[PDB]
Amino acid sequence: ANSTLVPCSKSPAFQARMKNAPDTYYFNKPFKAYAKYELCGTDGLPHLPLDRLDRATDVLVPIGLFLYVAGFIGWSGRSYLRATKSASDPEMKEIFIDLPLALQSISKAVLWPLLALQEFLSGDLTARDEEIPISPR
Amino acid sequence: SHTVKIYDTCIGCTQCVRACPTDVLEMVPWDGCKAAQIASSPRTEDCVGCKRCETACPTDFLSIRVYLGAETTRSMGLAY
Amino acid sequence: VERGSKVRILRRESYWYQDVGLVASVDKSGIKYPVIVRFDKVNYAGVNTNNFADFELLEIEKPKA
Amino acid sequence: QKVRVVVDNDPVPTSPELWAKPGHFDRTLARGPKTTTWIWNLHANAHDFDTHTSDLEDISRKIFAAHFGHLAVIFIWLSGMYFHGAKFSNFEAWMANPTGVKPSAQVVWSLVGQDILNADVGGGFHGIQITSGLFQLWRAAGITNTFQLYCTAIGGLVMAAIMLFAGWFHYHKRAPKLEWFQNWEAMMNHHLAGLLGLGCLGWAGHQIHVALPVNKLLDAGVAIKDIPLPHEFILNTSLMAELYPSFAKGLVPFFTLQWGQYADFLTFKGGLNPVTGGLWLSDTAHHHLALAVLFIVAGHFYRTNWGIGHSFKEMLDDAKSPNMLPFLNFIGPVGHEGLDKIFETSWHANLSIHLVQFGTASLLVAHHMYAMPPYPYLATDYATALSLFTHHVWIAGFCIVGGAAHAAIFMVRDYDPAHHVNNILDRTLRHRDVIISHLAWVCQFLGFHSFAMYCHNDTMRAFGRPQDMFSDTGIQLQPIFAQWIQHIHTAAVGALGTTAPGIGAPVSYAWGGGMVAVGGKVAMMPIALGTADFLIHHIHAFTIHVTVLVLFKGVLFARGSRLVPDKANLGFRFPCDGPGRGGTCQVSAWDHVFLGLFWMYNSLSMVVFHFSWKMQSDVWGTVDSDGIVTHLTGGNFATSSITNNGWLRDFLWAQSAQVIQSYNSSLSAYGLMFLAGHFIFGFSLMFLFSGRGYWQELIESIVWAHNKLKVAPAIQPRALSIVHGRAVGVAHYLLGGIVTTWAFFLARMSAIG
Amino acid sequence: TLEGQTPIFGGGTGGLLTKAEREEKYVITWTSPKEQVFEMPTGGSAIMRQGKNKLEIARKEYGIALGGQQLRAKFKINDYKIYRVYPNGETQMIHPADGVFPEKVNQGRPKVRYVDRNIGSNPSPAKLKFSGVQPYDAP
Amino acid sequence: MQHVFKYLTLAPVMATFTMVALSVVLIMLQIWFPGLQYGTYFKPTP
Ligand code: F6C
Ligand code: CLA
Ligand code: CLA
Ligand code: CLA
Ligand code: CLA
Ligand code: CLA
Ligand SMILES: CC1=C(/C=C/C(C)=C/C=C/C(C)=C/C=C/C=C(C)/C=C/C=C(C)/C=C/C2=C(C)CCCC2(C)C)C(C)(C)CCC1
Ligand SMILES: CC1=C(/C=C/C(C)=C/C=C/C(C)=C\C=C\C=C(C)\C=C\C=C(C)\C=C\C2=C(C)CCCC2(C)C)C(C)(C)CCC1
Ligand SMILES: CC1=C(C/C=C(\C)CCC[C@H](C)CCC[C@H](C)CCCC(C)C)C(=O)c2ccccc2C1=O
Repeated sequence: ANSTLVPCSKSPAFQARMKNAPDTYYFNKPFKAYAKYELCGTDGLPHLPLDRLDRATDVLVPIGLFLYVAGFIGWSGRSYLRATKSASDPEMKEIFIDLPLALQSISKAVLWPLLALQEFLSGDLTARDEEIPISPR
Repeated sequence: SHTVKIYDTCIGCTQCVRACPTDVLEMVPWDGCKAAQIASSPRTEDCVGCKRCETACPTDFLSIRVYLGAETTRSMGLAY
Repeated sequence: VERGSKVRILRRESYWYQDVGLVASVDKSGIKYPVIVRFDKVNYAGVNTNNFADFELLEIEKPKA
Repeated sequence: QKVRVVVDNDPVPTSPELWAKPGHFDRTLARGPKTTTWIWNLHANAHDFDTHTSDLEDISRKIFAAHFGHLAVIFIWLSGMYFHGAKFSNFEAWMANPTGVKPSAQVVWSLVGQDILNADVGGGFHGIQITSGLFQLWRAAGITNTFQLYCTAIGGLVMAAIMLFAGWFHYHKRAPKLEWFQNWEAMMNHHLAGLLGLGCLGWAGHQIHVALPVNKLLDAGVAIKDIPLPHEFILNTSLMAELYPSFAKGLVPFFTLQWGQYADFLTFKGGLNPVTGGLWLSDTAHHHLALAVLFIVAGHFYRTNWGIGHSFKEMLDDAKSPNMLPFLNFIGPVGHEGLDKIFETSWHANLSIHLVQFGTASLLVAHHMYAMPPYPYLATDYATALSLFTHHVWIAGFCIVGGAAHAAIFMVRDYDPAHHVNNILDRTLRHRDVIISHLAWVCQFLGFHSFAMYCHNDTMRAFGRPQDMFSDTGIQLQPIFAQWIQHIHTAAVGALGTTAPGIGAPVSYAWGGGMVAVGGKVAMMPIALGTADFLIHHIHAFTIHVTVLVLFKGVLFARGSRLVPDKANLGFRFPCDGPGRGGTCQVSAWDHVFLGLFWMYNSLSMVVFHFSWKMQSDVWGTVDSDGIVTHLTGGNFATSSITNNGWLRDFLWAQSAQVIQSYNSSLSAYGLMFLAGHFIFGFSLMFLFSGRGYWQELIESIVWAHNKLKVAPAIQPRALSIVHGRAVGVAHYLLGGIVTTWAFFLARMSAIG
Repeated sequence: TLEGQTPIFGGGTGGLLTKAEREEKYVITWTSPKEQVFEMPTGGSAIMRQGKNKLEIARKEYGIALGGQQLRAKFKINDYKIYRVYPNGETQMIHPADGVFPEKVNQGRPKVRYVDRNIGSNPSPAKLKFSGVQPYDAP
Repeated sequence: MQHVFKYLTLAPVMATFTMVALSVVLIMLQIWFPGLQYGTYFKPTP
């Protein structure tokens, strides 16, 4: 077990940092949260270790949240781009946002992981190598 | 001097000859294209290498190619 | 190929290599590159049309009707 | 009859249809985007009106409407400044205690700890210390409360709305003909007598009736609440009589040419007010009245409609051999004949001249404002003085570069060889080789005999041979001519004998005659010049001459050169003419402007560094009860500035302690901006050092990656064009460097100022 | 010798240099319907006379630019010729080569430096190592 | 007015609106819940 990291509430340097702080909105409750939940090094500052079986939700929750949001944005963009390909003037739809199409793309991308899995299973996710422009070797 | 080559993809659009600032190219009779003419570079000694002909060429890829070679007084564009 | 057909370019140095174009006209004379193909996307020179021979094209869709 | 008003009625309908048609002004851009280069082209050609259409009249109408729009923008900015000074400032507390309160007019919200930037500026106020000098300006104008600032802000908003409506009206409703814009004589008369003259007269009236009495009461020490409102100074003539006895005699002395009785409020003192350190407001009132009279007189010089006056065309046509001076007849038998067509047809030449003169005006503003501080408590507000000088120097440099650029644009586009046959422009173009060769030689001479001498000083100091250095204690280089000018200007007022007896105090204390202190700090004192000043002034001469070399080579060779004879056909802005002729990279005049931007940045950075170091070392400081002055850097400039190791250590390294140690304090934003400017400079380095082919091939690979996932865009991604890459590089370079210097200066002078 | 009167020009610094007298020089001759102002290739404005005009220039590009972009495009003059003059007095008429402008196809002109293939079929340089032939010159 | 609506759908206008909305959301999150850190999100205030 890692011994150089101890809970912040038991770190003398972190306690000194807490006492020496300004008394504003930005410091009181954040320090209470850091003392209760964070692990502090010898410098008295919170450190984020990835070596604990416990507090694994503290790692997976932000990672999963960001992955969901990024996949949502990417799937919305991809679905909108694929929907604009069938149009006669797709560039005009890329400089002029087609609101119903964008709303439909966002609504569908709300469930982006399942749609991506289905597209990968059916081969719709990727185009074959021989239908993609390439440079001479 | 530079080397100017013309490949069989030329469509005889005469744009490269018009673009040349030193009269290196000219149009000669041909039968490989609808225009019945092809570009030629009989005066490559006067070529400066500006590659204006390549810019003017509409084919893909280029039907006229300029390969920079040994530098002379006139290929460096020197008035002195 | 003929007018209205969809083709895939097989010319290696072409900007539209392995891309899709539409045949606009075929020249019946004995010129080297009789087929004229137009493309939706322009190349680096801003040109969206080119001349190809038959062996440099792969038909992927017959002309409508 | 010749000068008359002619307009077209409803030439352009007011419809938002073209708002949904981006690039409508350009034939190429009207078809829509095919690659990402279309967006950059749309933004780059937005205001290039002469490429939208070939009709000069429509171009001029566009110029007029756009100028109204820019005036509206300026009015909005001024209204914002006044409103922030009225609502989120400590202006009243500062007016109560000018010498003990830091001006502040920006307050930040408290969300992410940025409220630490609310510095304790005195007067019970927490905010960002401003360095714009707005408080001193408002105090000099007689403003004493925030209500007047609020009223001025409302008036500024109203003026902005009026300017916007004027632009709309004069473009879409009543558009003047081309003949209207070509009235040189009427325009000059109206802008000399009506704009400068009447504005000077109005400001002199405001000063005499409002600013002088209020500021006299303020300097007398009476409180703000006991000072009556400005209108009371007009209604109650008894207050005028008490403050200035001559006002008891009304307007009689003015109309009888007995103006000498007005000397109590129209003074000619010179020097500075001992109480505040700024110029006497009565001195400035007389100055502005004299300017008003002179400008109104100048506004009757040109012939408009009554035969009286001078003609531009006749005067230009007469200026040629043999009508010139005997040694000035080399301009040839044509001379200035033919130049009138340039002003008939070319907006770009006028823009070039006016940008050059705006640069001149801003340089004069910076110099004459630090040397003769015109506002109360401005000289002793060191941060404000440094900020004003640096800001106006930079504005002047940018204006000069723009003047050169638009001169090159005129040469490429509007120049007509038929109009200039053996005239002065033609002869200049025909000996451009002489001009450029001599300029290059003098640039080399200046570079050697300034910077190589600095390197010589470095090497001699490293050897431990100070006696061999160019210094006051070694091989001296005394600027004897500048010292002589200082002595003459000091002796002129009585402080080549007494050539200006009417001025009591020295015109500027920087030339000599004494020292002025206000709040225990030096306002102005004589600025001695030695070997270091000689060296730095010749450094300035070298940098300016090289910038001139770059810009003037660009302008003179814009049409073409021995390398590319047909550059005019290629245009003002093109990347190259191919790798041939050995390589013709950056031959266009635009690239010469691009390089001149860098050289102007170098020159002006040295100018502002010289100003900052010399002011901190030999002028600014604190004065004790005994009159002994201790300066901010303790006289480093004489011995440390003669080597660039001295510049590196005692100026860059030593004076950056404030910005570098500003974390966890109210100046931490300055340290953040210091790092940000360094980052932006480093970032610009890649746009400057690389080429677009590499980026295009990398984008090819990335586009393959996007195509594999069916997410490629129809608007095909393209690397920036060569010219676009150069522009991005120079813009980010200048931004990073200027922001770095700005943060450095402002942090240091907010901490120790 | 070449006949024609030089255009009215007061002098300039973009004229001939040592290369003109040491290595080679060029002369552009033409005929105009009237006296009119044109632009010199190296800066400045000159006046071409009504008769036949002759102008000395340092590079062939100067003459090509003057003949094409100014004489034909602007003044509608099509009879201009460009000669190359050597220091020993030998003169060759080099433009147009055969009396017909190069942009117009003319019978009898041979194909020079023509490659009987598309540009993508050039052999790789590894084929021609130590053989001294470039891929574009390969048969 | 339809031209104004079409103008409002331009890529720069929509991008500015989206960035402004996201910035407002993030700013309000900072104001309401300052000092959020990894290992602290969605945890009760002590
Ligand atoms: C990558 C990198 C990085 C990272 C990673 O991760 C980060 C993170 C962090 C964290 C941890 C925190 C919190 C969290 C939250 O919020 O949480 C809630 C939410 C949720 C839960 C969720 C949310 C979600 C969302 C809403 C979604 C959406 C998003 C979008 C898309 C974005 C985009 C948009 C735009 C921007 C507009 C923070 C914060 C801070 N910041 Mg920091 N970041 C960074 C960056 C940056 C930069 C550049 C700068 C400069 C500007 C800064 C600044 C700052 C300040 C001032 C401050 C404060 O105050 C805070 C605090 O307190 O601390 C502690 N920093 N951060
Ligand atoms: C005395 C008459 C007069 C005055 C004061 C002006 C003033 C101005 N002209 Mg102008 N002009 C005049 C006559 C006059 N013109 C005539 C007769 C012609 C035709 C030959 C022109 C043709 C002309 C052109 C073609 C252009 C100008 C432009 C400008 C502006 C230059 C920018 C500047 O310095 O900002 C000064 C900043 C200010 C805030 C000044 C105040 C602005 C308002 C409009 C002044 C109103 C004064 C009025 C008497 C009301 C006063 C009320 C009370 C105080 C007494 C400036 C506002 C340029 C411009 O920007 O156009 C918009 C421009 O491109 N003028
Ligand atoms: C009275 C002032 C004035 C006026 C009216 C003009 C007018 C004009 N200039 Mg000009 N210019 C000026 C001053 C002026 N200039 C100055 C002072 C300089 C020196 C820097 C230049 C340098 C210059 C060049 C080099 C060129 C022009 C060009 C042009 C023409 C096209 C305008 C254009 O491209 O839109 C401007 C469009 C843009 C996209 C520019 C905006 C981008 C800027 C650089 C951002 C600046 C950063 C910002 C201030 C700070 C950071 C922001 C933050 C978000 C980080 C037009 C006739 C161009 C032309 O073709 O002329 C015929 C051209 O090539 N000018
Ligand atoms: C539709 C949105 C979208 C999607 C799904 C992707 C997807 C991808 N991009 Mg990509 N990209 C995009 C937009 C997008 N890009 C834009 C707009 C740019 C220009 C800034 C780039 C520039 C770019 C580069 C330079 C690289 C990728 C790479 C990649 C691949 C892995 C890394 C990654 O996710 O990008 C990370 C994301 C970025 C680098 C920037 C994208 C962020 C933009 C601003 C979001 C735009 C959202 C859009 C406006 C939504 C509108 C939809 C609405 C109308 C409904 C992946 C295939 C990499 C690759 O080839 O991997 C193999 C790579 O090197 N992209
Ligand atoms: C020679 C011109 C001149 C000078 C020296 C001054 C000097 C002064 N003015 Mg003033 N002013 C002027 C003209 C001038 N003014 C004009 C024309 C107007 C409008 C009609 C005003 C309106 C005005 C207001 C509203 C205020 C001042 C104030 C002040 C004082 C503050 C310092 C300052 O403005 O910078 C000094 C400026 C300079 C040293 C140079 C700028 C002057 C012009 C731009 C020079 C132009 C010459 C040009 C480069 C060459 C043209 C080309 C050539 C062919 C002719 C100071 C005493 C303020 C005050 O009350 O003081 C306490 C104030 O609030 N002025
Ligand atoms: C510190 C870096 C540096 C230096 C030393 C130079 C030096 C020079 N630049 Mg330059 N330049 C630079 C950065 C630099 N540049 C950058 C970053 C840019 C991008 C904007 C440019 C852009 C630029 C342009 C656009 C132009 C110049 C020009 C010049 C020359 C000006 C004439 C001169 O001063 O001659 C004197 C030479 C020096 C002062 C160089 C230092 C000499 C040392 C101190 C003494 C050497 C002693 C001895 C000879 C050594 C011999 C020993 C042996 C073993 C070698 C000169 C060669 C101009 C030019 O060509 O002028 C005609 C010009 O047009 N430069
Ligand atoms: C530099 C600059 C600036 C500004 C400045 C200023 C502040 C200026 C001013 C100006 C001015 C300040 C002007 C003025 C003008 C005026 C005028 C124009 C007037 C006129 C008047 C009149 C016309 C009158 C009339 C009358 C009446 C009403 C009644 C009775 C009769 C008589 C006639 C007397 C800024 C910073 C913003 C920005 C940058 C640049
Ligand atoms: C445990 C963990 C970790 C680690 C991890 C790892 C190591 C991972 C790996 C991973 C991997 C190894 C991966 C791979 C992948 C592959 C691929 C191949 C992919 C692909 C993708 C795609 C295809 C996508 C698509 C999409 C989507 C879905 C959405 C949006 C749009 C798009 C289109 C983009 C860490 C420490 C960090 C943190 C904590 C936890
Ligand atoms: C880096 C570089 C490029 C690549 C740069 C390109 C293609 C421009 C990319 C611009 C982007 C797309 C603008 C947007 C960037 C913003 C940071 C995105 C903000 C996103 C928000 C969600 C925050 C060139 O094309 C180039 C060309 C010629 C000389 C030098 C260079 C050069 O140095």
